[PDB]
Amino acid sequence: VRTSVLHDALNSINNAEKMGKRQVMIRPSSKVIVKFLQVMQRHGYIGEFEEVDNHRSGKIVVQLNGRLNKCGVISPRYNVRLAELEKWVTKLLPARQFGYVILTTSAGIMDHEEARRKHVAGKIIGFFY
Amino acid sequence: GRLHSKGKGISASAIPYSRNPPAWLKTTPEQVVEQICKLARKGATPSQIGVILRDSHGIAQVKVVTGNKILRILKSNGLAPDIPEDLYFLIKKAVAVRKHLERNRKDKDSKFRLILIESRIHRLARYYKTVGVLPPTWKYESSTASTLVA
Amino acid sequence: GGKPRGLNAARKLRNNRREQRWADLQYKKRALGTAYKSSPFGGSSHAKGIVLEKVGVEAKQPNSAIRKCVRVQLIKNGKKVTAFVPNDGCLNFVDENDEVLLAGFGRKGKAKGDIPGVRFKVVKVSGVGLLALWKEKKEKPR
RNA sequence: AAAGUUAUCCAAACUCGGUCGUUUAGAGGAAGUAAAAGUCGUAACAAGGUCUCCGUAGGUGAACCUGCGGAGGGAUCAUUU
RNA sequence: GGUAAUUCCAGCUCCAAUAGCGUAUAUUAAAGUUGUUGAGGUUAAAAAGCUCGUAGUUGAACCUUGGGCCUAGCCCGCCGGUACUGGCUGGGCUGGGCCUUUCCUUCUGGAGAACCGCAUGCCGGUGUGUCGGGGAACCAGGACUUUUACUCUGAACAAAUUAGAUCGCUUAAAGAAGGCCUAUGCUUGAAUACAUUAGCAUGGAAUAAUAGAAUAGGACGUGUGGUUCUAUUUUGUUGGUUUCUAGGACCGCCGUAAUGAUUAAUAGGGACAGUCGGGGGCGUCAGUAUUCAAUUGUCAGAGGUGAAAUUCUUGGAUUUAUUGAAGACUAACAACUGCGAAAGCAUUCGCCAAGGAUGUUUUCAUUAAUCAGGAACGAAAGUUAGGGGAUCGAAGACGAUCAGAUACCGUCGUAGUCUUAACCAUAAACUAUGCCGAUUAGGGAUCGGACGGCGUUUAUUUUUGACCCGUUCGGCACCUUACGAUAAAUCAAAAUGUUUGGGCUCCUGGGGGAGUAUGGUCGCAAGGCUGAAACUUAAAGAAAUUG
RNA sequence: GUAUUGGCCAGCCGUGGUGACAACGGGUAACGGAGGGUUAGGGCUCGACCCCGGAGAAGGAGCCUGAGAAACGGCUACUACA
RNA sequence: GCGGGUAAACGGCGGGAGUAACUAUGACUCUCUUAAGGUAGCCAAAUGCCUCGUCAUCUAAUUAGUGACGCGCAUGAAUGG
RNA sequence: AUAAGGGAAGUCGGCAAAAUAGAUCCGUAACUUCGGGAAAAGGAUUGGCUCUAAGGGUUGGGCACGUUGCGGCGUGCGGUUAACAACCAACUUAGAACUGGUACGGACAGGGGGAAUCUGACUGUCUAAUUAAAACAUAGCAUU
Ligand SMILES: [Mg+2]
Ligand SMILES: [Mg+2]
Ligand SMILES: [Mg+2]
Ligand SMILES: [Mg+2]
Ligand SMILES: [Mg+2]
Ligand SMILES: [Mg+2]
Ligand SMILES: [Mg+2]
Ligand SMILES: [Mg+2]
Ligand SMILES: [Mg+2]
Ligand SMILES: [Mg+2]
Ligand SMILES: [Mg+2]
Ligand SMILES: [Mg+2]
Ligand SMILES: [Mg+2]
Ligand SMILES: [Mg+2]
Ligand SMILES: [Mg+2]
Ligand SMILES: [Mg+2]
Ligand SMILES: [Mg+2]
Ligand SMILES: [Mg+2]
Ligand SMILES: [Mg+2]
Ligand SMILES: [Mg+2]
Ligand SMILES: [Mg+2]
Ligand SMILES: [Mg+2]
Ligand SMILES: [Mg+2]
Ligand SMILES: [Mg+2]
Ligand SMILES: [Mg+2]
Ligand SMILES: [Mg+2]
Ligand SMILES: [Mg+2]
Ligand SMILES: [Mg+2]
Ligand SMILES: [Mg+2]
Ligand SMILES: [Mg+2]
Ligand SMILES: [Mg+2]
Ligand SMILES: [Mg+2]
Ligand SMILES: [Mg+2]
Ligand SMILES: [Mg+2]
Ligand SMILES: [Mg+2]
Ligand SMILES: [Mg+2]
Ligand SMILES: [Mg+2]
Ligand SMILES: [Mg+2]
Ligand SMILES: [Mg+2]
Ligand SMILES: [Mg+2]
Ligand SMILES: [Mg+2]
Ligand SMILES: [Mg+2]
Ligand SMILES: [Mg+2]
Ligand SMILES: [Mg+2]
Ligand SMILES: [Mg+2]
Ligand SMILES: [Mg+2]
Ligand SMILES: [Mg+2]
Ligand SMILES: [Mg+2]
Ligand SMILES: [Mg+2]
Ligand SMILES: [Mg+2]
Ligand SMILES: [Mg+2]
Ligand SMILES: [Mg+2]
Ligand SMILES: [Mg+2]
Ligand SMILES: [Mg+2]
Repeated sequence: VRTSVLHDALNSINNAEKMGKRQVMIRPSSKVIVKFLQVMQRHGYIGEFEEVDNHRSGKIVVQLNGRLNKCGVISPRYNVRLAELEKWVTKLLPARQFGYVILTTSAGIMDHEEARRKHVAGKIIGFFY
Repeated sequence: GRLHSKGKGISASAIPYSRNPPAWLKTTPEQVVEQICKLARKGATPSQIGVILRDSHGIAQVKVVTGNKILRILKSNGLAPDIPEDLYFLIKKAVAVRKHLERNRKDKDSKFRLILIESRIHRLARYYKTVGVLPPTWKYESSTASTLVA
Repeated sequence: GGKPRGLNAARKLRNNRREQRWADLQYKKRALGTAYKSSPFGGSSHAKGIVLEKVGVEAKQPNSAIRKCVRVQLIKNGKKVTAFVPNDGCLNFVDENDEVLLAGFGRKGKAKGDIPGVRFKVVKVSGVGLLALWKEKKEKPR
């Protein structure tokens, strides 16, 4: 059964982008998904998105323009201290200059770079570069 | 797909986007409920009052018309069945099939089927017990279960 | 692939792990400690023994020679095994009842080279050393 | 106030029986591995000259043979009013 | 290494380390060959025969967001002047107040400023303050607040050790020493961070769980009746009693209020309608064929094989026609077609219960996915008791071939092959490919249900039934192609995996010994399940190329 | 009864306690910890032994003095050595 | 009399020569012979003359007892093993 | 009937005799047709006197009036005595103290046991007056 709508959304986006598409379909919509999209937008990796609101759950249509390399999800939400947060950036990011690892904390979700300035840690939910 | 199969059918009904009655309905919510209660005392289970009213005259969805759910109406008027209809019908089907099997001793497939029906009975009864509609000490005993249905 | 991935499922992974570990040969060898039980050496590196007779064993088919092994009596438990003598001509020096010292070939419980069913080699005789006697650095006491 | 003395308790030690664990002798019977210029046949690899293999049951010096139901890892991806 | 040894025994020369080098055993890296990060399961070792189901693991969406403001602190960039200062609606960055239907619980006591004003000092206010209209902020104490998980910052916690700052024991391994003009003197260090599990406090309130109002047994009132319990000090002292009063528990009447129930998941369960199939059980009907038996006509051969014989025959074989009996089985139709969890299911009709798919403005509302042990089913053969016993045919007896033939070929033939009542639980039980969920390319067929349409055919004829064209749902399958994957054969999955994490269960780590020895357990037995060690070996194995 | 609590012991009355979330038992060539060896990270292995805690003086028990001992460079008894 | 069937009907179910890189044996082969030449099992057994057979165990010493070996004068399958 | 020390050395052969024996409480193997073997094997207690504890039966329960001569009734209507009071009656079980020339199922009554082989499945029957067995019969199986 459906165990990660976020995983389904990122997998569909990655497939469409690898295939050269410009628009993608996401069937389930949630607060984590919608708050995820503006985080995607602020770095220029995606374009406009529209969520049609049927009475069941709503849908998502994001517009791609290339420019996106990969977007994945970590399924077991590990607990990470602040001191070893650079281990993950050493693990699953091509370089420190670009790329972001997204964390979830009590002050909303954010990337690992602004999370370091906030001097906060939490749980891991995904990454993109 | 489904609890005991590998089929993947999608046959169902689609609820319209609008939540307001059509302009030609011209039926007040107050009058319909008493018709519902007369049919409920007439013997229909909550399942087929909706289909008979829909076929006969007017209302397609009772919830949009009256603002309350059908079982909620029956409960508030003191006509809710003692046992839920889905479990009642499942028990009736299980008793009738067992009745056929004791007459037909070497009906070899129905022995396999009875395990599936009884396992679904146990799962639904466990849900009803853990939600509070039925008392926690209620038990499904196969010997006297035929009296519950009728 | 196919492992449990939940956040509280460490019990299945650690419990399942130990049984699978037994499939290793090295692990089984260490865990059962057959060396402490079955091996001629009591889990040690060297051992002392007494020579009873000298026997020659012919090599396998592609080669052709006599490897000139020797029979030794262990002080520790009295069983009989066969051992090898390296270099050349050592048989003349090694007499009967000579109080030899033994070691292994390093083949870890399997036959070495073309020599069949022999696992040990002589390091010292009367506690003087074979290679030193061969190079005439010492004289064998009587 | 000393030796001695009556009755409990804490109890070493010995004898007999029961049980668990390790090592070891044994007429005879029945296997495995290696080394052979041994004897008898030729089962398998080609349609290996009876297509091969699987489960089950019986039989014969030996590889093996035969009955029933399967598989192609086959020697056929294919035959029309 | 078997007579010219680059590999043995020696002499020359050369190589590696150097006061050190070789050997044995243990352990780590090498080992992504133990693999949470990070390993295989179509054919190289390996998905339980299949389904149900308990522990255990994982579980659809939804509740305060934003706006308008203003300002503080803190960096960094830049510009120049000059050690070095200002500036830039500079960029922010961390906030701290506001109003937007939201902003922030509460009592007492201490303390105590600000703002305005005063007397005196002075030149409209102040230090006076031993100001009063005061009452920011703080402190010490009372009353309430869903609870866990989670994270930030603190406290507490061993000397030694590790990392690590300082000092030229002549450097170094060490050590905590020392340094300064010249001194009858002065001065310093002997630091710091981490450990990390559990326990104690503080801020944040996303993510993951939990509780609350539905038979209202729900929230509020200084509204008003009660009926119960307690008791500060005030009436000289003590005792006793009462009133008012203060507080606590419980129950009525009235009023106040927007009075209390989230969607209905191309999640799931149930109901309804027309259908669909060689799905199951019981009974019944039909079909030729085989064997045997009876009647009828003729006469010398009949069976089978590469070729003969065993066998039957004027005691009429074989063959021809008619009739009767018995048991088993349903040809052709029959297909890259149907149903079932799999094993499996094909003659007609009657009865009984069950199932998939389609259609639906019916119904409940997370009821769900995979499962250690556990349980139901499970071809063929086999076992225990009855019935039946046509045909084939394990065992067995003959005839040939062959040097031999306990076989392949031919004539007989017991158990068995069928059925009733009970066991056995293994198969190349194969798609050699676990189950659930999401995405990914073109095409044309085809089975079931529904929808639209131009026509043909046809009937007590229209609508229905038969045929044709297009769309959609759910299946058994097929052709081309590779952006992809693999060692390859080949694959729309064997893809979305070195750019490695959707959830769940099982199994393998070089070949033999060996599915063996032993113990346990199930079965009447045959046997099933669980399952080693000693010893031995440098190769076995997979896909493809040339012969 | 003990320096004191306590099924530590003596009487009466109930029938309980732990476990597949691995109890109970068998092996350990097992004193525990601070820590040693080996490294991208995660780990694997060793730890009798200079620092802290526990136990023992051939194998069992019993006890005096003393605040403190069930002591062995204190005593009594048995077993095996002598 | 001639021709078939029938053994859980009465009963039966053999000899001689050669042969494996020591020695021993004989898997193997030729030969006479008829209704068939003792299969599965078992044994100095209440069934074996030669016999107090040979090996092991029990005893200081055992023609006795038990466990094995089998060309068995003359074991053996409803005369049932 | 009894015998010191030895305990089958006697004899074809443990023939005859001896040893164990009741009840209460512990403990109980190989094998197996799962019913047995089993009283397996092997251990402890047993008197007198003085006490304690447990196991039962029967009869009684408030007002408010009306007949009959303080009583039987007729009724109507409440509470379950946080189970009390009196009387009657036999034995069975458990526990404690003291006591003795350490004895106590004090007479009577009262199983020796274990490891194996041959043979018949078992219970049963027969040669009255020398043979009770491996003989006969039996259920089961097969044939006419
Ligand atoms: Mg399931
Ligand atoms: Mg679906
Ligand atoms: Mg032997
Ligand atoms: Mg063949
Ligand atoms: Mg092939
Ligand atoms: Mg591997
Ligand atoms: Mg293979
Ligand atoms: Mg394989
Ligand atoms: Mg398989
Ligand atoms: Mg969710
Ligand atoms: Mg004729
Ligand atoms: Mg037909
Ligand atoms: Mg069909
Ligand atoms: Mg299982
Ligand atoms: Mg069958
Ligand atoms: Mg039969
Ligand atoms: Mg034949
Ligand atoms: Mg035949
Ligand atoms: Mg059968
Ligand atoms: Mg299998
Ligand atoms: Mg399968
Ligand atoms: Mg139509
Ligand atoms: Mg090949
Ligand atoms: Mg319990
Ligand atoms: Mg120890
Ligand atoms: Mg230590
Ligand atoms: Mg110490
Ligand atoms: Mg001491
Ligand atoms: Mg002591
Ligand atoms: Mg001393
Ligand atoms: Mg001392
Ligand atoms: Mg024989
Ligand atoms: Mg004999
Ligand atoms: Mg005899
Ligand atoms: Mg004998
Ligand atoms: Mg004898
Ligand atoms: Mg004797
Ligand atoms: Mg005879
Ligand atoms: Mg005979
Ligand atoms: Mg006889
Ligand atoms: Mg005497
Ligand atoms: Mg005497
Ligand atoms: Mg005696
Ligand atoms: Mg005698
Ligand atoms: Mg005598
Ligand atoms: Mg006698
Ligand atoms: Mg006894
Ligand atoms: Mg006995
Ligand atoms: Mg007494
Ligand atoms: Mg007695
Ligand atoms: Mg015998
Ligand atoms: Mg008898
Ligand atoms: Mg007589
Ligand atoms: Mg007599």
